Amino acid sequence: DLKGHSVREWVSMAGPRLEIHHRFKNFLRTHVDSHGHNVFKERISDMCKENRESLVVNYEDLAAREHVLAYFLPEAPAELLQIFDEAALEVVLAMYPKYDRITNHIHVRISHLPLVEELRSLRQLHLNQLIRTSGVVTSCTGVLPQLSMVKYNCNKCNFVLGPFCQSQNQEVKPGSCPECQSAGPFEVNMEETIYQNYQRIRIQESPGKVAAGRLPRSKDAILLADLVDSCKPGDEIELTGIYHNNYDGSLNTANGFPVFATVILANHVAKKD
Amino acid sequence: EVRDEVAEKCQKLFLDFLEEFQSSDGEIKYLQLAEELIRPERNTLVVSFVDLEQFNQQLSTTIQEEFYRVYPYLCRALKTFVKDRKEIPLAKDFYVAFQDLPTRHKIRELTSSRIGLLTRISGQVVRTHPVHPELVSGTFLCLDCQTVIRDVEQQFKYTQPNICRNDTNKSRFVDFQKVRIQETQAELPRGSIPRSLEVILRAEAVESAQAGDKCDFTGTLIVVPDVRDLSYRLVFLACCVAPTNPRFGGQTAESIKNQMTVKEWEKVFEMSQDKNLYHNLCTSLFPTIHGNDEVKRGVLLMLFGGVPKTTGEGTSLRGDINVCIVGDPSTAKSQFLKHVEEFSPRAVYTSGKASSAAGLTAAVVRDEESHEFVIEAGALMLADNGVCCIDEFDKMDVRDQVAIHEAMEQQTISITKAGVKATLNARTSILAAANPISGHYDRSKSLKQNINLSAPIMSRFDLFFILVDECNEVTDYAIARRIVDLHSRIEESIDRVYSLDDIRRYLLFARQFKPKISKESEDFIVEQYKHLRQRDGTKSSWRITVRQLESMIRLSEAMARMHCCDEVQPKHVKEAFRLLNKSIIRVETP
DNA sequence: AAAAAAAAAAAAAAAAAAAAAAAAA
DNA sequence: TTTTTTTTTTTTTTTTTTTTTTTTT
Ligand SMILES: Nc1ncnc2c1ncn2[C@@H]1O[C@H](COP(=O)(O)OP(=O)(O)O)[C@@H](O)[C@H]1O
Ligand SMILES: [Mg+2]
Ligand SMILES: [Zn+2]
Ligand SMILES: [Zn+2]
Repeated sequence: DLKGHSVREWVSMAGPRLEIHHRFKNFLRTHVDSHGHNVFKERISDMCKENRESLVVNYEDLAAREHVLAYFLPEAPAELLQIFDEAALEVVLAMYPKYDRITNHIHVRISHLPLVEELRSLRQLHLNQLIRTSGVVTSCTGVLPQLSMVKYNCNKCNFVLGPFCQSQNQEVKPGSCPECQSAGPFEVNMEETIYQNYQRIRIQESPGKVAAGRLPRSKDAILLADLVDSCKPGDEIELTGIYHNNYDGSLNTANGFPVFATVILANHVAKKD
Repeated sequence: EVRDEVAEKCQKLFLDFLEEFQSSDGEIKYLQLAEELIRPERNTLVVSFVDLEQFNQQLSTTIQEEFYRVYPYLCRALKTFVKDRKEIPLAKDFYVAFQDLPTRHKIRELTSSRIGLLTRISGQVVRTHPVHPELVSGTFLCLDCQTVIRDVEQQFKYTQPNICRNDTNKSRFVDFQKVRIQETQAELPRGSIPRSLEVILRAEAVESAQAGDKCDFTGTLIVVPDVRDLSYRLVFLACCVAPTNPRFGGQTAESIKNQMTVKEWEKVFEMSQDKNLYHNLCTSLFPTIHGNDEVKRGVLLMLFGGVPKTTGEGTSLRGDINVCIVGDPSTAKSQFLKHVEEFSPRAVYTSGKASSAAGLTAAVVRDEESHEFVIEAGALMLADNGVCCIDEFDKMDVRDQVAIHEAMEQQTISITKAGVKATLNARTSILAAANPISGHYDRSKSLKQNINLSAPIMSRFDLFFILVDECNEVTDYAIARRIVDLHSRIEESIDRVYSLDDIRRYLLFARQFKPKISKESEDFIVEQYKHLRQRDGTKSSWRITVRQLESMIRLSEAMARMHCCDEVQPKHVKEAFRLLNKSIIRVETP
């Protein structure tokens, strides 16, 4: 389906968006196996049975059955992965209509990505792409609760405000409340807000892989709401994620250069043991 | 729209040079070099300044005296040179890397008169910060009128548009690494601390410099700002980085072989087939040190080393041999250490009490430009895959000796400091020089008593060399003759069969070999170890244990590596056994 | 009794978390 | 007038050096 001007903009359009949506649904339904008839059938069955709200998807089979979608995947991971989540949600509901009461969302994890790089080989060219690396977890914070669907509370008229979905790039700023049209301070409403687990880890190059006259490099990664606790310090892990850059990271502060910090939005974690 | 006519003319001439310059063969060499510019991870073309001088002298002079104000135009010329030939991405950018600048300048010479113009300097890399994406020109949105101010050029500072004309996904980024260097020893003026100016590296040449390397940086000195105040700091922006003293004129054995030239490989292969290469290397590496053949052989085997291995259970078999030298003063111990340091690359020399724990193993600081932390490499780390020469070892504090013991034990340093943990690798051999307790070696005691080293430290020293100053007249006459001949004829009087550069190249090539151990060699090792244990059945300077079998295996491996052999013949085992047996000295007593 | 090694004091530097004020529009 | 970025201040901790103390010949 190579056509247009920009890959991310190409998926942005509603047309190809729905085309990919239905093609991925048909791939989930139809891709069976060499012999393991409809691997995704029992996959979804087990995930719903244990309430795992996740789906590990091999890249090899997805590329084989739908090469266009696999090609589009790494270029613009955010949009393709969101579409895959949307597709898998209704696929699960079709298989398990009652499971809709559980998490109202499904995450898609991608594994066995073909090209695997090293933390020292990361460059600006890899910005905003699905990338697979390997490393040792050198630090990992607690399971911090991050805002997911905030409902700020207007102080003046005590009216709770609608769900302002939290973005991993920018902090959500409420407008003026619809009722009393006040742009006041507002405060979170924890009782009515819903959150998501937020863990932050650091992944460093395996010492056995570093060269002689070089030091190991490290990159910060964010695990979100299902990959949390999947790692502990000292683990050798293969991490596939988005080399995200545009959240707030830009050393605009004085005595600073226009550098950009980088964090890997984790999408799949595999402990090698 | 005023046009910088000088810059435009420079661009035109540079493009003409790019599309016209021909090599000796007569082909457009830079066209061939650009052929590879299409592939991603490749956006820099290295252009030798000698070629630029040869083609258009006036253009070269203009570039040298106006490097900064024309560099963007040179990049544009390269982009035009490549675009019209192939189908490179439109948004992809390209950079011009210069090298072989005939003249070099000292860090002390970087006066303001050199700002914004081409120059090459030499320095020693102290530490390299991580690699980041850098914004050169992107997009800006006005929050007052939503008028998008587009492609505002950042000058080493977050520069919003100064006035409204009335994002990331649509911006161009370049790799950026701030690596700190410092002045070389030769350039240091009398009684002055070294100068450090943080050089800045960009795409392609963004990791060509590592901590501890001697590197030549070619580029431009620039000023960075650190009613408003104009506080400026000098900073070097390098378009290319190369080793100051290249090892090869042209990592696996074949890769190193191809890295070399034809003549270098001829030399290396010739010396590999050179019978008696052992003695030739010993003499050439230490021409001014009389006698002490055993110590020379030990340090040579140390420079080569053994073969590291990993056990099925994960246990690590040490494959790098350490050496210690103990004896009376003026036995040329510190001279051995200095020889090894000055000769071997990645060789770091220290003192007894002059180094603290952090500066001797590692330290952590926080990157001044991002949220990540960088690791200041201590002396042990700079010796990674090299050698660390610790003179006056016995004087070293215990708080540091524990770290050295850790490095010898597991080859690694574990740090938990300043908000970051890390397990870093230190594959270093240790050449120690320790004075005997009381300042003189007493022959009527075991080695354990003659020195103030803790038992764990001595345990993992493969070789101990004792240099007693027997007051023999023949030896004194020989030593005096050699020293006086040295001081009479300074430059000459040293006829070393192989130049230090040749030995460096041969060492780098041979280090890649991983000799095996044949069954015959295994049986020979077993018999030799049996005999060496029977030796301890008069008393020796120190007991003989299985660690001596490990040392013998490692020494045989190093001996095999010396001749670039692929299997450890029995002769290597015999030589290692003989050397280790000589290292053991009888504890004579009335 | 005097020297060598260890421990504690103490002073300077860094992180940082939060409250208040001055400058900007 | 109202925001915002800085300014401070107020705690706390950390690291280097020096000094003081303890153990051994
Ligand atoms: N066998 C020898 N051959 C040549 N020079 C020697 C020899 N022994 C001692 N010297 C000279 O004695 C000087 C002092 O030796 P040095 O290594 O400082 O003693 P130490 O080992 O106590 O530090 C050196 O400069 C060295 O040139
Ligand atoms: Mg000495
Ligand atoms: Zn309101
Ligand atoms: Zn405006």
